[PDB]
Amino acid sequence: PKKVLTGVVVSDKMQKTVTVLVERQFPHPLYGKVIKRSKKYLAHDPEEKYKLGDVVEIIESRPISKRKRFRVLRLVESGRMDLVEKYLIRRQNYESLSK
Amino acid sequence: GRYIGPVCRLCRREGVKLYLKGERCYSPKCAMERRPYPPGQHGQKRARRPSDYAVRLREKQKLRRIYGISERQFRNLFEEASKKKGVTGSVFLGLLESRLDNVVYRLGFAVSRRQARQLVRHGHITVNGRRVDLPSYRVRPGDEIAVAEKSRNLELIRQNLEAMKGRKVGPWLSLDVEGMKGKFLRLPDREDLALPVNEQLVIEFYSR
Amino acid sequence: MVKIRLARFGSKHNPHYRIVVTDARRKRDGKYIEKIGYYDPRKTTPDWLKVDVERARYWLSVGAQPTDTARRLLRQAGVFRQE
Amino acid sequence: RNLSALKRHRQSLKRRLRNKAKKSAIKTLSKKAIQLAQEGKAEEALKIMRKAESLIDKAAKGSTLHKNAAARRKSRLMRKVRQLLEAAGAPLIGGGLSA
RNA sequence: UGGAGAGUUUGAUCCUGGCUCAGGGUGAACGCUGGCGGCGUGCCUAAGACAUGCAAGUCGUGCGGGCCGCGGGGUUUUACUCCGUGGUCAGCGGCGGACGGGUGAGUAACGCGUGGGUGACCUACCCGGAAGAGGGGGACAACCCGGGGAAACUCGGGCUAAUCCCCCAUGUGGACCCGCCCCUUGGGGUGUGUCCAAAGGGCUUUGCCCGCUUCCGGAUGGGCCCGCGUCCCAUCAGCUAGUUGGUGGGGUAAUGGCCCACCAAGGCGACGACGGGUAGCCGGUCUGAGAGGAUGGCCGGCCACAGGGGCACUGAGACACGGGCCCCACUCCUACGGGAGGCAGCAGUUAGGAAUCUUCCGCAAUGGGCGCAAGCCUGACGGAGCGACGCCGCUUGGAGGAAGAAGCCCUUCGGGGUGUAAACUCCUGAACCCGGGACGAAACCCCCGACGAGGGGACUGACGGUACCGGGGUAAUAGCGCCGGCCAACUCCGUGCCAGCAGCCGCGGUAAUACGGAGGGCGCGAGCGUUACCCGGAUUCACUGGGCGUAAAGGGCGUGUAGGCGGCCUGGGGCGUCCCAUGUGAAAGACCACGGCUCAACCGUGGGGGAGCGUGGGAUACGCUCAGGCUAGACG
Ligand SMILES: [K+]
Ligand SMILES: [K+]
Ligand SMILES: [K+]
Ligand SMILES: [K+]
Ligand SMILES: [K+]
Ligand SMILES: [K+]
Ligand SMILES: [K+]
Ligand SMILES: [K+]
Ligand SMILES: [K+]
Ligand SMILES: [K+]
Ligand SMILES: [K+]
Ligand SMILES: [K+]
Ligand SMILES: [Mg+2]
Ligand SMILES: [Mg+2]
Ligand SMILES: [Mg+2]
Ligand SMILES: [Mg+2]
Ligand SMILES: [Mg+2]
Ligand SMILES: [Mg+2]
Ligand SMILES: [Mg+2]
Ligand SMILES: [Mg+2]
Ligand SMILES: [Mg+2]
Ligand SMILES: [Mg+2]
Ligand SMILES: [Mg+2]
Ligand SMILES: [Mg+2]
Ligand SMILES: [Mg+2]
Ligand SMILES: [Mg+2]
Ligand SMILES: [Mg+2]
Ligand SMILES: [Mg+2]
Ligand SMILES: [Mg+2]
Ligand SMILES: [Mg+2]
Ligand SMILES: [Mg+2]
Ligand SMILES: [Mg+2]
Ligand SMILES: [Mg+2]
Ligand SMILES: [Mg+2]
Ligand SMILES: [Mg+2]
Ligand SMILES: [Mg+2]
Ligand SMILES: [Mg+2]
Ligand SMILES: [Mg+2]
Ligand SMILES: [Mg+2]
Ligand SMILES: [Mg+2]
Ligand SMILES: [Mg+2]
Ligand SMILES: [Mg+2]
Ligand SMILES: [Mg+2]
Ligand SMILES: [Mg+2]
Ligand SMILES: [Mg+2]
Ligand SMILES: [Mg+2]
Ligand SMILES: [Mg+2]
Ligand SMILES: [Mg+2]
Ligand SMILES: [Mg+2]
Ligand SMILES: [Mg+2]
Ligand SMILES: [Mg+2]
Ligand SMILES: [Mg+2]
Ligand SMILES: [Mg+2]
Ligand SMILES: [Mg+2]
Ligand SMILES: [Mg+2]
Ligand SMILES: [Mg+2]
Ligand SMILES: [Mg+2]
Ligand SMILES: [Mg+2]
Ligand SMILES: [Mg+2]
Ligand SMILES: [Mg+2]
Ligand SMILES: [Mg+2]
Ligand SMILES: [Mg+2]
Ligand SMILES: [Mg+2]
Ligand SMILES: [Mg+2]
Ligand SMILES: [Mg+2]
Ligand SMILES: [Mg+2]
Ligand SMILES: [Mg+2]
Ligand SMILES: [Mg+2]
Ligand SMILES: [Mg+2]
Ligand SMILES: [Mg+2]
Ligand SMILES: [Mg+2]
Ligand SMILES: [Mg+2]
Ligand SMILES: [Mg+2]
Ligand SMILES: [Mg+2]
Ligand SMILES: [Mg+2]
Ligand SMILES: [Mg+2]
Ligand SMILES: [Mg+2]
Ligand SMILES: [Mg+2]
Ligand SMILES: [Mg+2]
Ligand SMILES: [Mg+2]
Ligand SMILES: [Mg+2]
Ligand SMILES: [Mg+2]
Ligand SMILES: [Mg+2]
Ligand SMILES: [Mg+2]
Ligand SMILES: [Mg+2]
Ligand SMILES: [Mg+2]
Ligand SMILES: [Mg+2]
Ligand SMILES: [Mg+2]
Ligand SMILES: [Mg+2]
Ligand SMILES: [Mg+2]
Ligand SMILES: [Mg+2]
Ligand SMILES: [Mg+2]
Ligand SMILES: [Mg+2]
Ligand SMILES: [Mg+2]
Ligand SMILES: [Mg+2]
Ligand SMILES: [Mg+2]
Ligand SMILES: [Mg+2]
Ligand SMILES: [Mg+2]
Ligand SMILES: [Mg+2]
Ligand SMILES: [Mg+2]
Ligand SMILES: [Mg+2]
Ligand SMILES: [Mg+2]
Ligand SMILES: [Mg+2]
Ligand SMILES: [Mg+2]
Ligand SMILES: [Mg+2]
Ligand SMILES: [Mg+2]
Ligand SMILES: [Mg+2]
Ligand SMILES: [Mg+2]
Ligand SMILES: [Mg+2]
Ligand SMILES: [Mg+2]
Ligand SMILES: [Mg+2]
Ligand SMILES: [Mg+2]
Ligand SMILES: [Mg+2]
Ligand SMILES: [Mg+2]
Ligand SMILES: [Mg+2]
Ligand SMILES: [Mg+2]
Ligand SMILES: [Mg+2]
Ligand SMILES: [Mg+2]
Ligand SMILES: [Mg+2]
Ligand SMILES: [Mg+2]
Ligand SMILES: [Mg+2]
Ligand SMILES: [Mg+2]
Ligand SMILES: [Mg+2]
Ligand SMILES: [Mg+2]
Ligand SMILES: [Mg+2]
Ligand SMILES: [Mg+2]
Ligand SMILES: [Zn+2]
Repeated sequence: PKKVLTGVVVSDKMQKTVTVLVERQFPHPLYGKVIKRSKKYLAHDPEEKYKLGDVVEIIESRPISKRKRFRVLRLVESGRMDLVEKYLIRRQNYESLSK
Repeated sequence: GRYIGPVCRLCRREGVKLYLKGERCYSPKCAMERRPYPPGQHGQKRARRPSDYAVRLREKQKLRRIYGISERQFRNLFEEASKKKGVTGSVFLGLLESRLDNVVYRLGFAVSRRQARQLVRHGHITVNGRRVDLPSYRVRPGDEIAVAEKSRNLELIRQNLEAMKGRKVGPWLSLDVEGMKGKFLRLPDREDLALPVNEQLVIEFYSR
Repeated sequence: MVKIRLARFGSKHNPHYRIVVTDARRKRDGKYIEKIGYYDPRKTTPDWLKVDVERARYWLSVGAQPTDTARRLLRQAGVFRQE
Repeated sequence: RNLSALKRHRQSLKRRLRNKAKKSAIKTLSKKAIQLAQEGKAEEALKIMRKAESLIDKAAKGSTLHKNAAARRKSRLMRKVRQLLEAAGAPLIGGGLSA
């Protein structure tokens, strides 16, 4: 079974490509707390069909390019910019801690 | 090693009359019938209250020197018993009693366990017909411990088995004196042994 | 090719063989595909040779090649008997 | 003071010269055909593409241009020729290309 | 079936807290000592440098020759030449040299582990299935001739064979462009067009055997891709130019920014990018009640490397340890022009080091390569050798033997101790001495049958005259540490804060159970100690399982970002959570049982396991999410 994840499109600034952020909950291996991790996957959008905020399913695919190994299966739900804003604020905080 | 050397000094040091020479530990010559104090220059001096480690070590040394088994084989047998399911102490005693030399002693073929060890090592004892010369051999229930047909003419065996006429054997052993053989019927229970040892003290000694 | 041969598993002066299906390019004691029997050359126990006949027939059907000793041991177990 | 496995080396050299030749032909012919397809000379283009495909398969007979890779070269050649003649038209000789 | 604590801060106490000890372990080393055997194990350092021998070849059933020799022919003789045959040598040709063997350098990475993907792939030999092999042509070695070089070797000319190379044909079929259909990433089918096949040899000789060609499938082996897991430093906070993406190409068996053109400006990062350091990873192993900590030697799996660096050729497969090329360092030859070489294969040498082995035997067994086979090769392997390095088994005697020799040590001078210990008495018989003497070895092969099934026959043992069996047969190595407390074991003398001891507390300055010796005792025993390292105790990095008023520890205070956490009620989803079924979890190891070496160590057979992850189905209390509602929190 080819892995099928579900995430949020947070970057449509590339050509025929979208950055889908995928979260996952799991108990900590030693401390048992259900912790939440995440990972960004570069998925293939050959029709520019999906835009920012779209929650979409992603499927393991034949490699399209270096770092691009997934295709957008279908659209789970339309643009919800709240998770996108959360990710953008997380990124924007990085400029405040340099020196 | 076998600790080879003086033995009735252990009859003295352990405070309990041991039977390491067979006879002469029953005769008024054991040096325990006449000198119950431990050996050495400081044997007759007033003893101090021994530590708990002292008590457990003395009890374990008593039980180990009764059989004449080295520390290596002793600890190995104890760990083997602790691995098994059941009471560690009674199983350990059943293991120690299952040694071929100890069975030869218990069957009255030899007067002492060390004499039995020499009888085994020199191939004078057979197990189920086949000759066995290993004191550490473990006898299973049902094994026939016999005397070699070529050794049944020896003077010492004649003496020992001529004295065994009329003597009873352990509840877990059978003896045929005419055929000079016997059978290990079962493992001995704790109630079958009259050893002056507290097994729980040895278990606690190795528990450290 | 895939072969049916013996592997040595006993100790020194105590040889014990596993009749085994493995790639010929692998070491004789290495990762085999399946153990299809065992063989004791010194005949220490009354059961000193056992072979899974159906499995040996399968591996011969798919294209395995046994050694001369392996083929002898299989023939003793009636792998090729068609009476 | 060495062993006669040097013989193998010798053989490789021969085979090397055998291979470089065939490929050097194939490549050459391919280019030639493509030229005629760019200039519209369809008859000669297909007539040379036939010989190119033949040399490709003959090289595939041995260890020179084995595997498919030969089918890959044939595919790319036929595709490029048919595409370049479509920029002009009139597939005159009707050679390797299907109707 | 599983969990022990103790010493030490004080005049005494309770606490906090560190240090230390008792335990187990090792690829160990060192000291003293040292008898036998079995099974294991043995460069952890310089991935430093290597003399020498061996370690990878094999096919005359693919092909033609050279040299040496014999036999038989054409001839009256000679010359010349033909056929058969033996030995030897390479050559051309095929297969193997990519396995096996070594090592841990480098690598923090799809390297490994684990579970998946390949509609994006390959696989020589092997197995099954379908079909085919017609005709013609050519070249290079060997060899003959000549040249260059000190050598390695090299150049030119000429003759020739083939399972060498090429052309045409046959098209079972396959390949490709295009179209259609099914299917859904490049899977499968179909039509026209085009393109592509082959090699012969051996006989028991017109019939089989070893092969050859095209195609489909199996099997095995592998390539690539993805989820999750994988050390330390944030006294490394920003990294990135093939960088991220696209289009079109090149390339490969195959995807890919792998590479290249052009276009877009992206990609990564406190959920730790980048940098630095360290390190093969795992099955496992050691320890631990467990959780966990530590580790990755032997054996098995995967990786990487072959003096350092780079690169392609050949091939089914290599970026090739014992193949090739170039640069660098090194060593050797050198006619100074130029060449040769690569133990981290076995053994051995040397250097370093506290420290790690034989320049051994064998092709008998198992396994591998070539061959129809015979057979050849195999420092893989099977064995032996050396080393108490480890584990296990065993010996240095057994029984009798004085109110108790001597010597030696204490002493109230009565005596006490070494101690049944000894000498002695009787008994067995380690060593050794003889004789017998293996299993491991029945296949390949040959004969019958049908080169099948089946039956029968014969050859072959390195270990080794070893194991084992029988007879004979001598009382015949014991050592090391400790004795103030923790911690089992006490006296005498000498010494006088001296000489020394010491793991921690501590002992010695005149009468030391602590130094040194003696007697005695305790503990282990062919060992005993020491040092080093790991876990343990240590609940002393506290998930299980700790703390912060005064013992180490609440930030000087606030505002607030991310993050963590979230009152009551109803419903949808089923992400966490839970359940069932199923796949996976190699073997070895671990556990249990039985069995084989007389036992054991060692080994064999069988049994049981197991988290995690994949898939299918189910549950909805809680956590999550979405939709709605409430007012007890909060705000107004
Ligand atoms: K846990
Ligand atoms: K930035
Ligand atoms: K105290
Ligand atoms: K020439
Ligand atoms: K056709
Ligand atoms: K090679
Ligand atoms: K036969
Ligand atoms: K005898
Ligand atoms: K005798
Ligand atoms: K002095
Ligand atoms: K002293
Ligand atoms: K403060
Ligand atoms: Mg999400
Ligand atoms: Mg876009
Ligand atoms: Mg692309
Ligand atoms: Mg028990
Ligand atoms: Mg237990
Ligand atoms: Mg392999
Ligand atoms: Mg049988
Ligand atoms: Mg069959
Ligand atoms: Mg060669
Ligand atoms: Mg060759
Ligand atoms: Mg050209
Ligand atoms: Mg190639
Ligand atoms: Mg229970
Ligand atoms: Mg319970
Ligand atoms: Mg303390
Ligand atoms: Mg104080
Ligand atoms: Mg004090
Ligand atoms: Mg005070
Ligand atoms: Mg220790
Ligand atoms: Mg220790
Ligand atoms: Mg010595
Ligand atoms: Mg040995
Ligand atoms: Mg060895
Ligand atoms: Mg090394
Ligand atoms: Mg190490
Ligand atoms: Mg042939
Ligand atoms: Mg002649
Ligand atoms: Mg004539
Ligand atoms: Mg003449
Ligand atoms: Mg010849
Ligand atoms: Mg030859
Ligand atoms: Mg040559
Ligand atoms: Mg290898
Ligand atoms: Mg690094
Ligand atoms: Mg890093
Ligand atoms: Mg993976
Ligand atoms: Mg990773
Ligand atoms: Mg995997
Ligand atoms: Mg082939
Ligand atoms: Mg076939
Ligand atoms: Mg010809
Ligand atoms: Mg010709
Ligand atoms: Mg010719
Ligand atoms: Mg000539
Ligand atoms: Mg020429
Ligand atoms: Mg056709
Ligand atoms: Mg043709
Ligand atoms: Mg050919
Ligand atoms: Mg031909
Ligand atoms: Mg014929
Ligand atoms: Mg790149
Ligand atoms: Mg591209
Ligand atoms: Mg492409
Ligand atoms: Mg290739
Ligand atoms: Mg980056
Ligand atoms: Mg993350
Ligand atoms: Mg390293
Ligand atoms: Mg345990
Ligand atoms: Mg553990
Ligand atoms: Mg690790
Ligand atoms: Mg390793
Ligand atoms: Mg390994
Ligand atoms: Mg080197
Ligand atoms: Mg190099
Ligand atoms: Mg290199
Ligand atoms: Mg090949
Ligand atoms: Mg390599
Ligand atoms: Mg190379
Ligand atoms: Mg070499
Ligand atoms: Mg060279
Ligand atoms: Mg030195
Ligand atoms: Mg060795
Ligand atoms: Mg030899
Ligand atoms: Mg062999
Ligand atoms: Mg063989
Ligand atoms: Mg070996
Ligand atoms: Mg021992
Ligand atoms: Mg005596
Ligand atoms: Mg005698
Ligand atoms: Mg036999
Ligand atoms: Mg043979
Ligand atoms: Mg015949
Ligand atoms: Mg037969
Ligand atoms: Mg012999
Ligand atoms: Mg004898
Ligand atoms: Mg004490
Ligand atoms: Mg001392
Ligand atoms: Mg220490
Ligand atoms: Mg004095
Ligand atoms: Mg004094
Ligand atoms: Mg003293
Ligand atoms: Mg002494
Ligand atoms: Mg030691
Ligand atoms: Mg410690
Ligand atoms: Mg802990
Ligand atoms: Mg604990
Ligand atoms: Mg600490
Ligand atoms: Mg806690
Ligand atoms: Mg605390
Ligand atoms: Mg405050
Ligand atoms: Mg938040
Ligand atoms: Mg918040
Ligand atoms: Mg709630
Ligand atoms: Mg929340
Ligand atoms: Mg609900
Ligand atoms: Mg669920
Ligand atoms: Mg297992
Ligand atoms: Mg364990
Ligand atoms: Mg047994
Ligand atoms: Mg299970
Ligand atoms: Mg499910
Ligand atoms: Mg429901
Ligand atoms: Mg609400
Ligand atoms: Mg208010
Ligand atoms: Zn006594």
